[PDB]
Amino acid sequence: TTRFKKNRKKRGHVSAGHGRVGKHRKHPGGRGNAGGMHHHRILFDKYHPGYFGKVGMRYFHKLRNKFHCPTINIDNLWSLVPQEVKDKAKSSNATAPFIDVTQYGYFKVLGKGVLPQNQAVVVKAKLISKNAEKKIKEAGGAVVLTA
Amino acid sequence: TTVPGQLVWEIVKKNNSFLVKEFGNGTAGVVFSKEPNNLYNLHSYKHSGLANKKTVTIQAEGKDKSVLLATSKTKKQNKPSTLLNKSVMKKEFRRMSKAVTNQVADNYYRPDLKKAALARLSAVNRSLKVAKSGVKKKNRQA
Amino acid sequence: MKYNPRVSSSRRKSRKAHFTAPSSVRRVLMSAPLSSDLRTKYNVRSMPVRKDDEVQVVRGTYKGREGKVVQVYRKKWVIHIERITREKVNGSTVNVGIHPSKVVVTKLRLDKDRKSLLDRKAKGRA
Amino acid sequence: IPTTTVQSFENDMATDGAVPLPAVMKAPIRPDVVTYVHSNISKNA
Amino acid sequence: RMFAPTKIWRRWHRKIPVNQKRYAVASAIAASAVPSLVLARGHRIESVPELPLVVSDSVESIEKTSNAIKALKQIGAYPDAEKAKDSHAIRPGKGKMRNRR
Amino acid sequence: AVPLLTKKVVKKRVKRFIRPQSDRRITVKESWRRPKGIDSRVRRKFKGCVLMPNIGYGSDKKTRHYLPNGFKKFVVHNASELEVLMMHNRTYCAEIAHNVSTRKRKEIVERAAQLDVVITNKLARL
Amino acid sequence: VWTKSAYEKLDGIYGSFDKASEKKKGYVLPRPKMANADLARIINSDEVQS
Amino acid sequence: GIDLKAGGKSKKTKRTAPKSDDVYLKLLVKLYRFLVRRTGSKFNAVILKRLFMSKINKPPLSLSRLISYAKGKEDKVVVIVGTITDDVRAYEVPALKVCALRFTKTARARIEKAGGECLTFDQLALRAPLGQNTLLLRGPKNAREAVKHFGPAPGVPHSHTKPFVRSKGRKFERARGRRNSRGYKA
RNA sequence: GAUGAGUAGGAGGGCGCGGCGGUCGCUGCAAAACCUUGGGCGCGAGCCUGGGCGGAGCGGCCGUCGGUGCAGAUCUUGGU
RNA sequence: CCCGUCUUGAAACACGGACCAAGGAGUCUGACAUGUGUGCGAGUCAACGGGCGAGUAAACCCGUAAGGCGUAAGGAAGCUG
RNA sequence: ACGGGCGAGAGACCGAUAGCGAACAAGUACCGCGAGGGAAAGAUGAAAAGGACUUUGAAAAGAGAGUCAAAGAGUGCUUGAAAUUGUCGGGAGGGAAGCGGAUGGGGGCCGGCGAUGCGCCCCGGUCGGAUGUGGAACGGUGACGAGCCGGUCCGCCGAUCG
Ligand SMILES: [K+]
Ligand SMILES: [K+]
Ligand SMILES: [K+]
Ligand SMILES: [K+]
Ligand SMILES: [K+]
Ligand SMILES: [K+]
Ligand SMILES: [K+]
Ligand SMILES: [K+]
Ligand SMILES: [K+]
Ligand SMILES: [K+]
Ligand SMILES: [K+]
Ligand SMILES: [K+]
Ligand SMILES: [K+]
Ligand SMILES: [K+]
Ligand SMILES: [Mg+2]
Ligand SMILES: [Mg+2]
Ligand SMILES: [Mg+2]
Ligand SMILES: [Mg+2]
Repeated sequence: TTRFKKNRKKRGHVSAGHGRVGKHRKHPGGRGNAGGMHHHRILFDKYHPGYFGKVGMRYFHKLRNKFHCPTINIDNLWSLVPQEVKDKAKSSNATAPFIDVTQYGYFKVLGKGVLPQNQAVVVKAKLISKNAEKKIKEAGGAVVLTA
Repeated sequence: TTVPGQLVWEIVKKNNSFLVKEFGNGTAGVVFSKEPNNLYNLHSYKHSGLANKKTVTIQAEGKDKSVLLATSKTKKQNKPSTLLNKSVMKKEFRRMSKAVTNQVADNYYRPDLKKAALARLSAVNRSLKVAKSGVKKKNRQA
Repeated sequence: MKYNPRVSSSRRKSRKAHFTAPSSVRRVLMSAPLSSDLRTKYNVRSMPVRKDDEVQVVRGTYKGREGKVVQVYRKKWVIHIERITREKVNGSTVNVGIHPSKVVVTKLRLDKDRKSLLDRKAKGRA
Repeated sequence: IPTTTVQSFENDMATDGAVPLPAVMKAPIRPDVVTYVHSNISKNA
Repeated sequence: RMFAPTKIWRRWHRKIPVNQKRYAVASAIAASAVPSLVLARGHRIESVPELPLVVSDSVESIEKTSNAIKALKQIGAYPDAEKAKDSHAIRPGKGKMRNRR
Repeated sequence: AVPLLTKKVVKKRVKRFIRPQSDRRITVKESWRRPKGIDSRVRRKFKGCVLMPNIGYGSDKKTRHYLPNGFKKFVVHNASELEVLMMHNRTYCAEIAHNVSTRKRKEIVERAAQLDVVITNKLARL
Repeated sequence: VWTKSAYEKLDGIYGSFDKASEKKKGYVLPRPKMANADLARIINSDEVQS
Repeated sequence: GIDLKAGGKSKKTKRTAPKSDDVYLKLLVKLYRFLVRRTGSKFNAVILKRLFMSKINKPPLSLSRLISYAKGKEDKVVVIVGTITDDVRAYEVPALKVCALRFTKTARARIEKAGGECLTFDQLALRAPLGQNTLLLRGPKNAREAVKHFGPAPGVPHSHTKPFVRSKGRKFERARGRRNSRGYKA
């Protein structure tokens, strides 16, 4: 929106807001990230610690698919159960819902948060954390491993 | 106003086809409203003919000192063809003033604009009288 | 509203086409309406103006004048009529150009092709 | 629910309207949203 | 050469969320039912029987423009169309030579 | 019509604020421009130099924009726009727009005389 | 100007506040910040004026 | 002359009206202007002031947090000038009387199913003209990503400010100034 | 009630130009443009208007957009 | 005291400017960031594409376990969470 | 995929110093040994009806006259700003002029520039006159029911006022 640009307000003020003394020249400090170590060192150090140097090993031709591993916390397991299944689980205490987190796109089950009170849950997943398994066992459920 | 009049005012106070503005948006700005059911032709929530369920219309009828007094029906907001309860008065100014008072204030229709309705009726009556016999005085003496 | 994709609504293109029209197209463009009697008889509305056609002017300063066409100046988009003329400063007489759309044909010069065209025009109107 | 009358033409024989007022007719009216969306989408042609 | 010559890859188009589009459509539909707003937009609706104006489905079978005009007159919407026709005029400014006459 | 205004109109300054050096260079117009030069004596407000406008010159709000006759101006383009002043004839006067034809000007003048509305230029095009 | 059929279809197209629309997947009409926009009815109510 | 700073005038800026063009918000502002003027209620003044604020200054409140804060006060009407969102981590929803500028569809459905009600501020004025028996709540204002980047610069000691990085990984700002083995740490 | 300086610089509210979506108008009983010791409004950017000339178009308002505002640049072209 | 400019300091024996008209210089695009307006909200984004449709470059509709960002972080990594 | 070739449709683009260099006999006139460089230049009128004829002049032309709605449109012909120049009229001027503020002399302009109405009585002329009685359509409130209340218009008996 040109009519809202501040240069329009500066029409007739000579310097266009860039100062009489300093002025607006082409590249007074170099182009791009020039001088990261010499005259822009303070900026890089104070705002971008770690920028220079290298750490760690290289990995040629690294494919991310083999590292794919979505995670879900136990505090989100109940949200996967449909409403009718939740009602059935609440009504009947002799059976527990069987949630296959892999069908919802999750590989590993982590142990953040808590489960519904006095509710047994059977969870099947590729992987699980020790705390998540402990919480599921305490709730009265069980864990099944799949692939 | 099938919706509350306050909302209609909030919408139309910014812009509408009856709004007349001149001399920019500075100190010189002049604003008026054209809708026939605005007694003072003023762009305000009080006089707005678009943002009030109960409105007063006073204009000159075609012929014979006939003044049209019309009021919007409160239960027929969704029926424009039958929205106005039209009354054509052909009697003296005193009877017209009495009728306007009865239909505006005595029934608690819009008491806040009784004075505006009376002034509008007087202006319309004077205009009709002048239109018949022409101008006979300048009306400049204070 | 135009719907044919091979016809343009551009003002520039229409003006260029009209002003660069060849003689054959200009003849059609220089059409005039038939009189009431001729229209009733032939069931036709308008015809291209021909040389020996009888014409009555219906617009302009010669609104009442009528006569026989004597020249179809296609290059100038005007026709010339028998006695519709004027006097120069010299005093000599010159014909005044009249646009065919502003005249009415009162009598057509009929030949085989003219009759064929009239029949073709009447057939579509039915 | 409010009912909306259906206007009948001379040709038609029945004057049966009585169409319930649709819920969208009572939707919020937001001039700011309408203006913003209209101005933005009118650029697309 | 002009300063900063115009280029075709200017951002001509806009990508408004669908939900906002639907909000705007619903708002416009709701406003169409308010006679005061319809009058405020310049439409002559003093003769329409009521708003929203709902007509019989037989109108959908009309084939001739004259019958359409007769239907418009019957439903009280003809004065608005007459107002629209009477406003026909040539566009002021350079737009009249840009195929918007 | 008797104007409603009662307070006398007081002007803090009746002279125009002419641009500096517009008397010197033809190419420099009179319309006010605030100098921005570093050394400008006008900008520095040296005594005996061109004066610069400021909000202190503002007119009293009660008499602001009031014409010498005691009314305020409203431009009317036709007789229909004239009726807007029917209830404001003691505060507002009508000025007919410069582009209105004489024929419509007569109708506007007659309607205003009927409505007791002051016209500032009722003798134009007569 | 609405034909009867289009007016009838409006409910199925835009749904309502309670239920969802059939033609717009998962769409629900928006709700205003004010339930009742009649400001006079609220300001001049018995509760406020007391 | 007079020895005053800026001629004795204020140099602080605060909101005096909403920047939004929402007509319903304007009507609510008029309502609460009248309430503040004619009642002098502190609750009404707070509501009016918050009605002016920007989006980031009206953060949403989660349903689980609302339930936690309403524990033991279910009889009171909980008021928030903002949005109320649903929380899938909250299992049991009690019957709550909740007034807010807006409710998400899921949150409204859960509140109505639990037996509560969702109210607008006009309804709140009709119910609590002076804010009597209300629980005024605010969402987490500083719980947003932009705030993490505020504060002391990442490169100074004792600073835990998040830096601005285009990508996350070993090669992105982890070598010098972040390790004792590459120059200095921090 | 108090108060009023401002280069560099920041911001707000306004003035002006040309399009687009709408709306309200003007115009051969004379539009635009231009001319004028005619008059007036605004602190100001500017605006309204009398008279003349011109001889075919133009404007107000709400949004929205832009190749949108000149005294300078040994600035460009033309003219003197 | 002659304007504009650089300057601690210009009426300067400092530079540009004989005069007038028209043209004449912070723009467009990509990546981010704060702020504000709007929609939705643990979600959000149909415009890669498809179905259509003002007989139509618009508008409308469509996300299957699609994808982007967000919803979990710490390690060079194995890995844990 | 597609700034070339042939053929089409469009535009929130430019509008003759703009837009391609080129809206025109433009890659032309012209320049360079050459490779190359490269302009300026659109608008009478609806219609030529393009100014017969007289007179002065060597002639260009002038003065009359004629055409046209118009020559205040006369072929580099819609309109015709500024710089700059001539003429007439007013004014000022001992080595600048111009300019800010205050009056004055002279000029120019302005009649919304600056009113003649109002109240109370008498005479004359027109138009209407209840809380009564019927009709037509209608409204406020209520619950777009009942009940209550109410105005406009029309016809009548009284009233004899405005
Ligand atoms: K700056
Ligand atoms: K500076
Ligand atoms: K390595
Ligand atoms: K000058
Ligand atoms: K100042
Ligand atoms: K317009
Ligand atoms: K003037
Ligand atoms: K505009
Ligand atoms: K300098
Ligand atoms: K110099
Ligand atoms: K997703
Ligand atoms: K490590
Ligand atoms: K050129
Ligand atoms: K001419
Ligand atoms: Mg610097
Ligand atoms: Mg442009
Ligand atoms: Mg996916
Ligand atoms: Mg000159």
